[PDB]
Amino acid sequence: ELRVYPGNYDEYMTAATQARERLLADNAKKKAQIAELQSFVSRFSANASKSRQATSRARQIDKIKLEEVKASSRQ
Amino acid sequence: AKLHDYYKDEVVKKLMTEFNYNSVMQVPRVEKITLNMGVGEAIADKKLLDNAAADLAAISGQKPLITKARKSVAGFKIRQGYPIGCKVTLRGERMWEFFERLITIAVPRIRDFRGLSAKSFDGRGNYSMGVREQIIFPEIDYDKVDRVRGLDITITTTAKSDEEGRALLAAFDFPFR
Amino acid sequence: DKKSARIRRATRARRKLQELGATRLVVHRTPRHIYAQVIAPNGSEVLVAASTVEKAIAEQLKYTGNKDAAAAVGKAVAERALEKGIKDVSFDRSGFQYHGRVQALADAAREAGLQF
Amino acid sequence: MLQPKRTKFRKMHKGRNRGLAQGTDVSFGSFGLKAVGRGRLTARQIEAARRAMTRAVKRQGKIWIRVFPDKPITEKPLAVRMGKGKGNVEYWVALIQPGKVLYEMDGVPEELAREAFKLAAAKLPIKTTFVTKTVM
Amino acid sequence: STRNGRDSEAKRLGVKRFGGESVLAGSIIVRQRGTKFHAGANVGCGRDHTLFAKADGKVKFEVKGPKNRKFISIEAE
Amino acid sequence: GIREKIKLVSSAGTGHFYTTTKNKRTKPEKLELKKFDPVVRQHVIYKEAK
Amino acid sequence: MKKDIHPKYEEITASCSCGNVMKIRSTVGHDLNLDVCSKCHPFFTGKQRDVATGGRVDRFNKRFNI
RNA sequence: CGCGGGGUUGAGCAGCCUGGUAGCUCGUCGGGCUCAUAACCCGAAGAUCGUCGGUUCAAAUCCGGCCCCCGCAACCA
RNA sequence: UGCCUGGCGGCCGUAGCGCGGUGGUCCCACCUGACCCCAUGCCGAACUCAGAAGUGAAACGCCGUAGCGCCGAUGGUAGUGUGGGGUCUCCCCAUGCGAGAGUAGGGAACUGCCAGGCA
RNA sequence: UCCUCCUAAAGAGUAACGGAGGAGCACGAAGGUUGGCUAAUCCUGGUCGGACAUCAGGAGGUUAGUGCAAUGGCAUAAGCCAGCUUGACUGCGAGCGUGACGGCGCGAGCAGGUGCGAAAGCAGGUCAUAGUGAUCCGGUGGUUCUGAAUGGAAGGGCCAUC
RNA sequence: CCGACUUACCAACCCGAUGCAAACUGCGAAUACCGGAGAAUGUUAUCACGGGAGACACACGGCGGGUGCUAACGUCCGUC
Ligand SMILES: [Mg+2]
Ligand SMILES: [Mg+2]
Ligand SMILES: [Mg+2]
Ligand SMILES: [Mg+2]
Ligand SMILES: [Mg+2]
Ligand SMILES: [Mg+2]
Ligand SMILES: [Mg+2]
Ligand SMILES: [Mg+2]
Ligand SMILES: [Mg+2]
Ligand SMILES: [Mg+2]
Ligand SMILES: [Mg+2]
Ligand SMILES: [Mg+2]
Repeated sequence: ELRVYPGNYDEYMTAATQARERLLADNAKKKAQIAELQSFVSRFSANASKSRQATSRARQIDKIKLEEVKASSRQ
Repeated sequence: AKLHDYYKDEVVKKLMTEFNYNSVMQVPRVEKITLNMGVGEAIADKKLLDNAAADLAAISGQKPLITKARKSVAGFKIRQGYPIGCKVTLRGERMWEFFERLITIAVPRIRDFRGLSAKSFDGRGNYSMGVREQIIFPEIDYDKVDRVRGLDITITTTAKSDEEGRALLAAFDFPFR
Repeated sequence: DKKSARIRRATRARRKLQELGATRLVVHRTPRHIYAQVIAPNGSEVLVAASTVEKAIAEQLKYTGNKDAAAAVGKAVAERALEKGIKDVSFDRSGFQYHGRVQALADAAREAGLQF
Repeated sequence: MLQPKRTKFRKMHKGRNRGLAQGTDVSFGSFGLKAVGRGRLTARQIEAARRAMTRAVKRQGKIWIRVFPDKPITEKPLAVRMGKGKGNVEYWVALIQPGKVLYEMDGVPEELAREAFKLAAAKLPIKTTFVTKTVM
Repeated sequence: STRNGRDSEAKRLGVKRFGGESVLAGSIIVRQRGTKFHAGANVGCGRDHTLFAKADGKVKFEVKGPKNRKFISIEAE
Repeated sequence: GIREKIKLVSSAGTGHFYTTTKNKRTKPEKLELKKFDPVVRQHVIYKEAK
Repeated sequence: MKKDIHPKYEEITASCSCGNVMKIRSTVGHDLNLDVCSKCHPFFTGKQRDVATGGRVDRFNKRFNI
C-alpha cells in the first residue's frame, strides 16, 4: 500500500526503518511471551492441582494472534 | 518405383521357386519403414527436438511426428507428455524410394563398412538397424548438422519368419555377412 | 480385426434405437455392393430390404458399389417401405462414416418420401 | 518365532473358533501329530515344540510345520482402566480346530518319530494324537 | 488406540420396490452407488444412477446381456 | 475460499445477473457467455462485473 | 500428403564418380556427385586387403642384411 | 512410545522466513617472512544440506514417511 | 424342398481358446490407383472415393480333434429355522431346509426374419 | 460438523474413549454434443540407451485409468484425443426416497428460448457419494406492491444477491 | 578390458501340493424382509384425525457379536 510519511528523505528513512524494527520487536514480544506460557502448559498440565491453571493460559496463548510481517519489494 | 517393379518382376518368382509356394501373395512383402530416434536430451533443450525433426524431414520427405513419454519414469527424470522422440512412417512409393536411396548410397558412405548382421530379426521377419550417425545420408551437407544423432531404421514385412525375412531382404542385394 | 472395431463403433447408436423402440433403416456397405434393409423395433424380423445384388437393380447400373449406385438402391427401399405403410424410420449407420456412399443412400431415400 | 511380515491390518477382531479343521491329512511327510482338542496355539509353543523334536531325531530327517499364527492377540497393560482404545499387539496365535495336522516328519523309522512326537506333544496346550500317512 | 471413531450417516440404499410390485410412474425402484442394476425397459437412470419407473406397471428383474448384468424392466400390465 | 465470487451482468439493459465463482489469479479476463435473460425472454451475452 | 507441411520433393540425378547414372527422388535442391554406390563399392574386393595390419618377422628379415 | 526442538563443511553457527548464488568464525594443507616455533601475508581442499519419496523447469527451503540425538509429561484423595 | 454365403436379432462359454483339414460360380476378404469427395496431431496404414488384374496366402465361414476354458450330478459333509438336552469360551437329539469343494459324467452350440448363388 | 469400508447378525437402520482413511476443495474446461481411439506388465530386434525414455512385432488381456480418501461402477466406455459451443438456462413439475421436525434428494413431462448432429436424439453441470452452517441485524441492484391529510419522499414488502 | 574359468550362496516370476482373513470373493444357504392370491380364526386385532398422559437411570437369561483375559452379578449393540 501507499503510506505517506511527512519528511524530506532522512526523516522518512529513520521513520520507516524504526517503525519496522518496532514491528519486529513487538512481534518478538509475543513470540517470546508465548514460549514460557507454553512451558507452563507443558509442565503443569496433567497435575491435578494446577491443571485448571494450565488450561487458563493454554487458551490465552491462542488468543494472542501475533501480527504478520510482509516482504519488502526492494531486493 | 524401380525397387517396387524390380520386386514385382523378379523377387516374386525367385522366392516362389525358392520356397515352393502355391499362391502369388504367399511371398513376403515389405509393408512399411519406420525411422525414429528418441533424442532423450530434449528434457532441457526443446530446440534439439526441432533440429532432429528437421534432420528427419530432410532425410525423408515427410514431417516427423513428435513422440511423447507414455509413462512417467523417475530414472531419467521424465514424466508423462514430455516430447522425447521423433518418428516417421513410410509406406508405398516413398518407402520404395527411400529403400533404394538407403542401400544404394547411404550404406556405402558408412565409415569402415563391413556388413550388416543377419541375426538382427525379431523372429517374425522384421528387420531393425541403427545408422549410428545422420551425416552419411546424402540429404546432409556435413556442416549444417551439429551433433552425432543417429536414426533407428525398422523394416516391417509380412514375412512369417526371420528365415523368410532374410530371404526377402537378400533378394534385394542387402550387404549381409 | 477391421470388422470388430466397426461393429463396436456403432453399438451405442444401435442400442439407443432398441430403447427408443423406433423402426431403423440399417445400412451395410462393401467395396463391391451396398445393402439397406428396414428392421422393425422388435429387431428380429424385417419388413423391407433393398440391395445392389438383386438382378432387377444391378442390371441397369454401370457398376454396383458407388455413389450413383447407392442412390439407385436408396430409391428402391423408399418405394417398398412406403408401399407397406412405413413412413417414419430412423437411420442407422453401422459404423460407416456418414460421408460417402451411405450419405447418398440416405439422401436418395430421404428424397423419396421417407422421413428421418 | 513365526510371525507374518507386512500384514494388511495391525489389529484383528477376537472372533470365534467353531467347526472341524481342513488340513486333516498327512501329505508332505509320512508321520504326523494330529490335533484332537480346540484352542489357540501361540508362536512360542510352536518353536518350543519344534526344538523338542528336531533334537530328539538328532538333526536328520525332514520336518514340516503346517500351521502359522497370522493372528495378532492384543493385551491391555497393567493398572489401566477399561476403554480408551484397543490394546496393543503382544503375541501371535494360530487357531486350531480338532483335526488339524500340526507337525509331520519324514526320513525316520516310525518308533523314533513316535517318541519325538511325544516330546513335542508335552509343550502344546491342546490334546494331540499320532497319525500315519494313508493311501486315500 | 485413539485417532479413530469416525463414521458417516447411513445413506439408506438398496432396492425399494422388489420384484412383482405395482409401481406408479416416476417411483424410485433402487437407490444405488454404482450401476449394479442397469436400466432396462421403461425405467430411467438418474445422476446418482437411481433407477426410477417411467410408466406404471409391474417391476421385473432380468439378467439380460453378454456380461450377465442385472437389468430392471417394467411391464405396463 | 481461493475461488472468489463474480456476477455476470446481462447486456440487454435490464438488471439481471447470474452469480458464479472464478479463479481470480490466472490473468484478469472477464467472462463472456450467452445465457438466458428472463426479463427480456431472450438469449443475450453476459459480461462480468462485480 | 497433407498439403504443404512437408519439404519439397523432386527427381535429382545422382550418378557415381564411375558413371552409374541413378535418377533418385530426394529433397536437396541441387544435383550431387558422390563416391561409388554399392554397385562399385570396395566391399567384396578388399576383404583381405582390409585384414592386413600386421607383420614383424617379414620387416625384420629385410633388416637382416647380414 | 505421548508432546515438543533440532540433523548443513573436521568444530560452533546462518541462510529454511515464503523457491533460482553452499556461506561466517575457528580449524586442515602447500608456500613466504624467521636462526627456529608461534603470530602475520598468499593460494587452495572438502558436504548425498540425515535418509527415502512427492509436486515444481529448478528444493537446504514447500509436503509426506523413516532413522538419530536432546528435553518434557505420565495427576490427587 | 435341400447346400453354401451376407445382414439383423434371441441366446449367452455344454456356446470361448488351441491343433489339423477345407471353400472362391455368386457373396466376403485381401487387392489396383489416387490428381478427385474425405483423412493422417507423420504415413490412403485407419476413414474415404474411383474399379477389377489377381489370389483364398492373411482374415472369415465350415468340418474333425478334449489338449485347456466351461457345465455338472447321486451319496456324504458343513451350516441353519423351531422344540428339548449336555461334562453348556463347544456340541448332541427330533424335525424341516441343505450347500461349497470334489467324484462319475457332459461337452467343441442351438435357433428366427429377410436377400443372393447353386441343385 | 460432513464423506468411505468393517463391527452390522445376506431388506432399511443399529452402540462403545471399537478397527482404518479423508473434507472445509478444483474446473470457463476437467461442463454440453458430435466424430474417433483402447490400457498395465512382460518378451524378443534396435545408435548413443543402462534393469527401466523413444521405435517394430508377440503374449497378455483391464491386473491400467478415473482432478483428491474408500466403496460401488465403467468397453455402448463414466478412461484418452479433436471440431463446434454455453443446458453450469428461466417458470413449473406427475410421482417417489429419506428425516421427530427444520430440511435434504431422484425425477419423466409441459411452456419460452438455445447448443451439438445429416437425423433418431442428448444437454436443467462434472462416474456417484464429502467440499458446509438456520433465524435476527444490516449492504447492493430491480419492481409505484404499500406510502399515517393529499402529491412526493424516507421507510417497509417481493425477486436476485452479499 | 571383455567376464574368460567359478560360487559350501541368497533368490523374484511361473508350475504341483497345504493352510489363514471383519475391512478378500471366480461360489453360497437356513432364516428374515417386500409384493400377489387363497381358505380358516381372531369381541378391528389395521390406519387417519382429535382430548389426556407417563417415559427417555433399565436388570438378568438364551442366541449373533464388539471391548475385556472368549475374566467379572463388567461394558456397548441386534432379536426373543
Ligand atoms: Mg444391512
Ligand atoms: Mg439382518
Ligand atoms: Mg470429468
Ligand atoms: Mg462419444
Ligand atoms: Mg465426459
Ligand atoms: Mg468423482
Ligand atoms: Mg401521505
Ligand atoms: Mg422505496
Ligand atoms: Mg435424557
Ligand atoms: Mg439412556
Ligand atoms: Mg440397554
Ligand atoms: Mg450389567
